[PDB]
Amino acid sequence: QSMRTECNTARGKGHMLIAYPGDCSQYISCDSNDQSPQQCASGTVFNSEKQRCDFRANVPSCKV
Repeated sequence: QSMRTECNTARGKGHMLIAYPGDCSQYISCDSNDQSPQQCASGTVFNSEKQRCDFRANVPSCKV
């Protein structure tokens, strides 16, 4: 309608696209072939160094 290509210098506010949710993690189910049951309970009784860090590629970080 009316040429408004002059005072269009206020078009620099397109940095508000952080609304993206966190429901895009449906690819962490590779455990089927990436089973990483990190349950190394290596706790030498001569150096109490229990490295039991449950890191199962199918379970949430359960470091023990």
